[PDB]
Order: sequence, then C-alpha cells, then structure tokens
Amino acid sequence: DGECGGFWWKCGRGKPPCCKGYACSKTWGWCAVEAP
Repeated sequence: DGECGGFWWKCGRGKPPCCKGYACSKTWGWCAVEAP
C-alpha cells in the first residue's frame, strides 16, 4: 500500500511517494506524470 500524491503536488527530490506513473522534480518543486 505505497502512498501516492496527485497530478501536480509539491515535492523536493522525491520525498513524498507520488502515484505510479508520476515523477517528482527538485528543479520544478512538484510531482506530476512524466509525459515528456
């Protein structure tokens, strides 16, 4: 039961466990789906 964030949540270098398919970004300051 890994925790998941949302579509555009705020995160550091991947501290908060985002949802499957979502990636966090320290330069951006948030976590979202890795489309690009």
